[PDB]
Amino acid sequence: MPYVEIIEQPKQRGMRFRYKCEGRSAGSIPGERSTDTTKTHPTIKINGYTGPGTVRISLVTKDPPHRPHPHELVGKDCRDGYYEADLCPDRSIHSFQNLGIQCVKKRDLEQAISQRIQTNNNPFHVPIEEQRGDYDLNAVRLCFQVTVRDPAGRPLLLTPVLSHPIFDNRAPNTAELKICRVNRNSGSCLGGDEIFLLCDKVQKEDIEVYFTGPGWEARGSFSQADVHRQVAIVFRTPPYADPSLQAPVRVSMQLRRPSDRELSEPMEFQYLPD
Amino acid sequence: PYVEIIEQPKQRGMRFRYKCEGRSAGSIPGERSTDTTKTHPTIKINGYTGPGTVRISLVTKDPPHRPHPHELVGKDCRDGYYEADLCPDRSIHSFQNLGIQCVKKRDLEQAISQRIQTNNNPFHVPIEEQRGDYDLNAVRLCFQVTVRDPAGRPLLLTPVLSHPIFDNRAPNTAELKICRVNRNSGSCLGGDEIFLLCDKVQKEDIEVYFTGPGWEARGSFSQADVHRQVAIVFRTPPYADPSLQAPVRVSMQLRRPSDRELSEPMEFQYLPDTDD
DNA sequence: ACTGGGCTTTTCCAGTGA
DNA sequence: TCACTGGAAAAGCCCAGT
Repeated sequence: MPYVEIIEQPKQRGMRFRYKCEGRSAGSIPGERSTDTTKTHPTIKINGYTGPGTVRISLVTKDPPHRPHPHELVGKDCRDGYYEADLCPDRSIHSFQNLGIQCVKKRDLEQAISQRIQTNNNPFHVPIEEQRGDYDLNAVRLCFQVTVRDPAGRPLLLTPVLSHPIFDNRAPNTAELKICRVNRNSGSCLGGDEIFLLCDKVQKEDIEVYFTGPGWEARGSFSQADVHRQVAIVFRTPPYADPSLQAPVRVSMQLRRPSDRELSEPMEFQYLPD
Repeated sequence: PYVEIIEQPKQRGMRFRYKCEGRSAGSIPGERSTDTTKTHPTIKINGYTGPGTVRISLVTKDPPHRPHPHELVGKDCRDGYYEADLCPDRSIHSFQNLGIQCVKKRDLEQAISQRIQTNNNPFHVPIEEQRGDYDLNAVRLCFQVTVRDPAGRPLLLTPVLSHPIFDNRAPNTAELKICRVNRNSGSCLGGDEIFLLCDKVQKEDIEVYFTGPGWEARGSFSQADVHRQVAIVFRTPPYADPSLQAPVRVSMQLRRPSDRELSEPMEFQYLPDTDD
């Protein structure tokens, strides 16, 4: 058979899943190369075939076995929690720009899973015995199921392909880490400089400030009481890899979730002598 | 006779509990209750001393004082109101287990219907004036005292209303509090940037208020400088004297402009400035 | 057993501004 | 004109401690 390739994966972090109460459509999963000058979207290329067909996109769990996910895909040409539309006969590349993730409430879990089985939404045909186990409601994968045609018009189900995982920004343990503001970004190599850091919502047991620089790994000092309402950290800076120096040296300041080694975008911190 | 509230309830700082949270309803304390001496909402009946009954219900904060969708819960409470006998020997009566159980928005109509169905409307507001927007974060207590006349007949005295009782989860009405500040001194010329961590505020209804002898000045910040309602980044105002010879102590505090409410003050020291 | 406070889960809303 | 977007508010949950 021909095959399906993901030319632009979905963006992993930053987007929050939206409940059904917040509207009909849930925005659009952005392409991972989406600038802001540019607005890219998840795209697939169909190799070895060009012509009519069908493309279905559904949500499966992040980890194998990739059971159907309780959450729903909503937006253009979405029904029963999955996307399904005619493949464009003229084009071999296909953009999906209206895919929103609608999260199911925890008290509607077993019913949502029932609808997956009822609608034959099971791209990897996992037995129902294993649709019993726990679901990570903060992470999904896109599953592209493309049906093409043989030379006589016989449906040809191409192998389903899984995207990178998409994480819910609603959950602070899966959200994007962002440093919004600091009272200063310079200090002495002796350390002890008090820093007030403003950040996106974090969890005080699963957070730390990560100073790095070639071959040196330091860590801001604070306690869980020094995290104010999940969105601010008051910590003391660590010493530089040299209580000496003379030169103004620049290093990296990052938030870190130890549970998954996830880093915020780096902020620059300038260690100064004396 | 007439009814007189001689200790109002405590306004701010007590949390309404949903029926889903178990009960956990609590007890409204007196307006001047302390940890050294606990006080409770207390009324005084003037012109009568004898047998009688009292009903306490919830009414809206604003006129018309319709019955509130919330419920009073606790001992001797039923159908959202309190009712029991008064003391037949004195004219001063306290109530010690009054708790406010809040109804959710989707259960609003069911609650108002129960108020009507139970004849819980002390000001007999017509059902026309009874579908407005309700403030689910503010209630008033309504005391309805029934008294005997010299004949022996129930005499319902006019209902008296308490001051508003607020949910502390509403930020427009909660107590203002400074938790952490990165700087308690700065140049008398102003302009020092300061990070302030506070309890939840509203970025459109908050100020940083510097006070002194006939002196008031405000920190400079925009709404974008308020981070998730719990952090303010502002720059200091200049002091009244741009040529200080010695540090001067002023008080710094949060302030809510819409209701003139202020947080606890905090010591800030303006310093002499050298050369800019 | 019964409250006091933080957080999570779910819902609501205002404006923005290409 | 409008899904969308991000901030905020409301509803529910959970733990600790007495």
